Amino acid sequence: DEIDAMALYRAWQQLDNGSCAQIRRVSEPDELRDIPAFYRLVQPFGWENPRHQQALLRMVFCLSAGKNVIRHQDKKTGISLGRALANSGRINERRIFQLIRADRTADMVQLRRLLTHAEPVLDWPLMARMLTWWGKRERQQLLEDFVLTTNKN
Amino acid sequence: DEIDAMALYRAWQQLDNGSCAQIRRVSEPDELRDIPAFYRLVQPFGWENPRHQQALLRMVFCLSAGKNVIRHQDKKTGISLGRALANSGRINERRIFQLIRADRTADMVQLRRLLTHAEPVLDWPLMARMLTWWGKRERQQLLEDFVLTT
Amino acid sequence: SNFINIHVLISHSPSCLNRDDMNMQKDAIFGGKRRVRISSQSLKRAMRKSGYYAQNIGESSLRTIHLAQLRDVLRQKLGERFDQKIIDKTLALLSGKSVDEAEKISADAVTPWVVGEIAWFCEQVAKAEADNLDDKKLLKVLKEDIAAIRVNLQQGVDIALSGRMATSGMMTELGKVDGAMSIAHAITTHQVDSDIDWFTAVDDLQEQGSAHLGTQEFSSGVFYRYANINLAQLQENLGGASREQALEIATHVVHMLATEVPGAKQRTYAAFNPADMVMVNFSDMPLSMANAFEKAVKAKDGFLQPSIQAFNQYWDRVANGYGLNGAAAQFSLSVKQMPTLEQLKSWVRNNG
Amino acid sequence: SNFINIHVLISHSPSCLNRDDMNMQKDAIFGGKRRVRISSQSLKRAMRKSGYYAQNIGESSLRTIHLAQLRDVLRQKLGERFDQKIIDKTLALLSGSADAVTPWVVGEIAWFCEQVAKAEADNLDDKKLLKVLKEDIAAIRVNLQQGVDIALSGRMATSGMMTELGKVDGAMSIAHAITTHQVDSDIDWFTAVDDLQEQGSAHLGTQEFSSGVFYRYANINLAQLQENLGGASREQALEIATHVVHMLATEVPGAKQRTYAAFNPADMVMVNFSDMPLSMANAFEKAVKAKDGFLQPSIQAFNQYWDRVANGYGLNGAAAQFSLSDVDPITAQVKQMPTLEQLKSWVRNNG
Amino acid sequence: MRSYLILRLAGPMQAWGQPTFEGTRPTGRFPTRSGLLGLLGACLGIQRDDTSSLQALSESVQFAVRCDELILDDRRVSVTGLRDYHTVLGAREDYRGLKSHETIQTWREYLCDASFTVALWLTPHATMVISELEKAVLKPRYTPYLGRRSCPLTHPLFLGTCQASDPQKALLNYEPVGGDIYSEESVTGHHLKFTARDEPMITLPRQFASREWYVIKGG
DNA sequence: TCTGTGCAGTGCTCGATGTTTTATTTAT
DNA sequence: CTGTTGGCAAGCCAGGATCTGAACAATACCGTCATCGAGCACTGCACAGA
Repeated sequence: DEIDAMALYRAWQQLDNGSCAQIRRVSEPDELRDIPAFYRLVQPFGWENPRHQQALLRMVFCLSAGKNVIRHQDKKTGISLGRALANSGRINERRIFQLIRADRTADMVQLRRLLTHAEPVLDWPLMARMLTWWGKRERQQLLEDFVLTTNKN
Repeated sequence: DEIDAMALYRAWQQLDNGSCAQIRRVSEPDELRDIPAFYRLVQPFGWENPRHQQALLRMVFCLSAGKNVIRHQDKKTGISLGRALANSGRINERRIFQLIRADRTADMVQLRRLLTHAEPVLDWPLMARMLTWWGKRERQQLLEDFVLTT
Repeated sequence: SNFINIHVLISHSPSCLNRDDMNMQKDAIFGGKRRVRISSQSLKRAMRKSGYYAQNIGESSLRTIHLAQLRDVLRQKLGERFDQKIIDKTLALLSGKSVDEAEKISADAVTPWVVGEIAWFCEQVAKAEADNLDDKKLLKVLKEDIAAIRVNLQQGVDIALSGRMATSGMMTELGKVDGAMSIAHAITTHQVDSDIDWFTAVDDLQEQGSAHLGTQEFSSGVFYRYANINLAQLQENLGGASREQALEIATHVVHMLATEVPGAKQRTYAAFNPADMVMVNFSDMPLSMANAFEKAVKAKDGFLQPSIQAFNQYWDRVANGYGLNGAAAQFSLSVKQMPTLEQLKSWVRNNG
Repeated sequence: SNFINIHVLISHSPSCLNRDDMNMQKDAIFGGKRRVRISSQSLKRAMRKSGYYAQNIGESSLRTIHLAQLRDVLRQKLGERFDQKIIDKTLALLSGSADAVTPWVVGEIAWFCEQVAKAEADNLDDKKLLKVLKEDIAAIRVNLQQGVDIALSGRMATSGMMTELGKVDGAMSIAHAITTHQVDSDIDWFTAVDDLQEQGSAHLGTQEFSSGVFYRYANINLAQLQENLGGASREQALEIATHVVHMLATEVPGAKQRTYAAFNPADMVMVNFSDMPLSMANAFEKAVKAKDGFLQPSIQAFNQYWDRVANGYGLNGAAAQFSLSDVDPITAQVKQMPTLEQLKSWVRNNG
Repeated sequence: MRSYLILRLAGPMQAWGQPTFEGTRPTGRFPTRSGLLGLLGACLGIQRDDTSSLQALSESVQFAVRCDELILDDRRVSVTGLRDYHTVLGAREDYRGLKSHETIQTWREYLCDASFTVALWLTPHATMVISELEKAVLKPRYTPYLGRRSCPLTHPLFLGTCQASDPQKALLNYEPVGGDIYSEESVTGHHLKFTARDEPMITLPRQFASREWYVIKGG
């Protein structure tokens, strides 16, 4: 019972310029529930199941930062979000804290801005799993990967 | 392959006051995972290898009692932790029992309280080796060393 | 049905209801997970020393190893019924020890005693030497009607329930009792990592710091209590009591198992919680429900609700798989359903 | 097939079901790791002394043996060593159309024949013979009324059996029960509060105890069972076997149960017929690791082991399984039984 | 080349006797001659009083036993000893009558994590054929066990059949190879012997004669 | 037609008794 | 039927000291060698004579 992350990534990349532009326009994830093009995209990914939809809101909202912002890559673990943000070298550690300390919906807004800023090369399905379990464990591993990668350079 | 215990001991010793204070206010070993200063401290000692992680958490959490609580002293095996706690003459035998009987995380919490009280002089690489495994055998040897000293 | 199974789920607020040699909470590994434990001997002593037992069952037995102190108690209690000489010899025959005037006379081991039972014995001893009947033959005679001895355990029911052994004296032959109640150690349905209280003792003549710093283990827990009563064995242990007498005693055990909590650390932790679920079931073979919690219960709006649910699901699995159809009733605050404990107790009193 | 294999996985709550001369739990090393053990003899006695056994085995119909009906076959069996004069004299003094006869019956009577044959030669009879053989005669008379118990469990520790044919093994063989997982036992530190002592207790002690998911194994030799029942039928033997299946699933040793009360029934029962009886203990040779308990991974490890080796080990043959759990099942070659009674009926009907 | 019958003796517990008249029941390190005969005699339907075919089995068959080390996860597991405190209630006090003791005590030793591979061949004047011994181990009449009835098998008795020059060369075909071999027939490069009193005197029940294994170490 | 004291006949529990034992003690 | 792009995301400096960590009392017993003969029991034994 898991969302096909790569399929959703492909579904977004192939999506018509008009529909995806309607989605990007959104300012916070809960507003996506008022856009018709949104359901049109996430329908073949089990939006019907209430468990999937909260994760789907997060996944699309991150995908809706741009269309070219998140360059997916393939494992040679696979690049995590924490590694990717640190790899860009544009993000400082205090902005990472402002993500993992942010409250509900505020966190996704910050993450969105971070993706736009960093334009990261990462493993998208890996990131999709993080957004599904966006918990205390994910925040903590996010900071870990960022600090270690930054410190290595 | 094995954690350089003295290098880590030195790294903790010449740590800046900020990074040191951020680590010291931790209340249990797992909370070190929230501290950026912690990751930078243990990265050159093999943290990214999962094999070393539980050991490094114990080592640093024991050190986190303070820069001046554990005094390393060179061999003349070297002074074990059990002998060192007894050498202080400050620790009741009952508290040693309670330490070696304690379960996970709680054992490290009680140990650090004992280190704070005792301020031991010991063979740190020897204690680190003990912290690496920390099996039932190591815990019984701790108690027996303490008793054989008193 | 000869067995009455009793199942209790009881939740306690933070406490330390039972601890070991180093004052740490008793525990046990079940399903690969640590459970906080309350020993069966702690449960049994809390029940036998309780007010409810005293009011509804009677006097708990006298458990001691100090015969010299016991000697003096019997002299003060059985003095107006027997002469001091007979009282001394009775204890001597039963214990196998020389009862003189020594300050310290010790039995083989700790042994439960019943005054009423000792009173019955010294009658026999008196009549024995009166009829010029020696001790070797006195024992031979008394071995012929043990039921007449067991009727005295109606004055010491906790022995009829929990048993007695002796390795010296006539008690070896006449006082062997196989308890009618079986009882498990209470264990938590879930995993517990115990809490630690860091405390101080402030000294009124010490302005700087405290005079003592210490740590004390404690935790919460939803506990499973199990016990059964062998009715036929309980009747035999009471000298041939009726089933109604055994059933009424079982009913008091049910009540105590649901309400009695050990007193340890209760003055400073006050976990005076009654059970949230009690389940009684008649059977031909004893049946424990412990394996309802072999897979440790995960919390979900507390531990109590998912524990009761796990209990119910496993009960059905066993009943459906083993085709069990003994009478059963269930009282809960969260199979015949009972709104109150009292109705549940009437049910048991009426043979289910 | 001649053998019935019985496999039980049974989970016990904290207890001390079987201990040694230091009051320590019995154990065993298996796969290099410590398993708590309940001995064969402890498990078998729990069955043999149980109420269920006394009612279904002790009070069986095939229980009684009539020396009268056995006269013919005994007359020809012992007819080459003894002549009908002694054989019939013996047969009558022991009691005061049978096809076959139980081996120990022949052998023990043959011994009595040797005694009376030597009694006539030494020229003594009346009470003198019945005085000398008083206890011996009383012994065999008791045994002649416990034929199913003897056929199933073997002779008692005191039976009065005299010959080599009188060394009667049980038709069922019970293995030592061991945990599927490694166990570090707990310790109970206890007090005994003296009602007449002010300071402290009058005794202190410790008791070792633990939980454990145990694997019980037993097999039944059908032909041996039939042969020791005077030539009973397969159906009658399968009926006895049904009781063994029931007892191995429900009977628990009484030790320490008054104070630990581990009255748990089996969560998994499986029966399979074979020509070569095999324990499936190596399903747990690599000790089972806990994953939401030990019970679920144990049943899982049992099922995966069967799927892997049953074919190559020649465990083709009738196989059925009862389970309180909904763990992913074995190969479809094993017929799933929803209740124990349905499993037992499956055994009666030869599989 | 002669024909060999290859057997596997594996189980969590085994017991192979040493001389005793005491309540202590000791085990050796590998299967006995008497124990292997009894195991075969169990697969065949031989009763304890049938001295005729009891002697026919003994004179027809000779053995070779290899000790196999348990390997687990690529790690070696050694054989360990086990002491069972084994009591008996109401045990016979005499050989006739019904008088009995309250409790008697026995001490029984087992092997743990032990496994064995047995090579079997016919003597030059044997009675039976390996073909019928193969049938016996595939479909035993009496219940087969490892020393004691409480010790079941976890692997089939039958392992295989083969033809070879010596018992060592025969056991080579069957993994695991490397364990020490004790044989009734000597092999060329080896001269060591293992003394034992495990030759059952068939004319004298439950009594044993002295004999000797030929020792063949593994590489 | 059942039953009573003598047995013969022995099933025992009774008690004193044959023998014989000890090896250690950290690390600082 | 049709929805875009570039360019850009900071630095300094700072994390404490005092002083304190318990005591008492209690850890069991039995049986799992044997010998001999005696004194004293179940226990059937027919009966003789009631």
